[PDB]
Amino acid sequence: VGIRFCQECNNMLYPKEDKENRILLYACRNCDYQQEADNSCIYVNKITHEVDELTQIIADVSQDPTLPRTEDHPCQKCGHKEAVFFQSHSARAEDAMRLYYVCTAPHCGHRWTE
Amino acid sequence: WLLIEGHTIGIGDSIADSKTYQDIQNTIKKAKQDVIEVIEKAHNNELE
Ligand SMILES: [Zn+2]
Ligand SMILES: [Zn+2]
Repeated sequence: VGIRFCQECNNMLYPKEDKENRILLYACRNCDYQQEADNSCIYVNKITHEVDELTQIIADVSQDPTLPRTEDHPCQKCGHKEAVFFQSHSARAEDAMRLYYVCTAPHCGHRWTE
Repeated sequence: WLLIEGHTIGIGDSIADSKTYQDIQNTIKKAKQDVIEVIEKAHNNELE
């Protein structure tokens, strides 16, 4: 699923056949470097494309004056009472109005959903 | 005949009484509370 580059000319490696040892290999198209493939999968696409948006939330958003903040839900690590909340906040986000919570405590930034 | 009768429009036509005003305010408060409840249901993933 990942992209690996050549160690000689720093170009993209391409997967290709090793017809005698019968093993997938990655080889550079601009030189003769070859590297054994460990993942043994090349192409994958998730059509439903379900992704956790908690990875796409920056912890800096706790400093935003415009976001709402609640007192009922405390943080899990530091137990801070105050925490901001917001929706999915992105296009092509299917249909969900689910809230995402970010702790607004100094040197914190734990993110949880409910 | 309209010279004898007369026709007009004024403040007293556009005003209402306090009982109706309080009924209207109660209806608006109930509607806002219902919208808040629906918003809570949507945010808690309880909306079918
Ligand atoms: Zn190369
Ligand atoms: Zn916290």
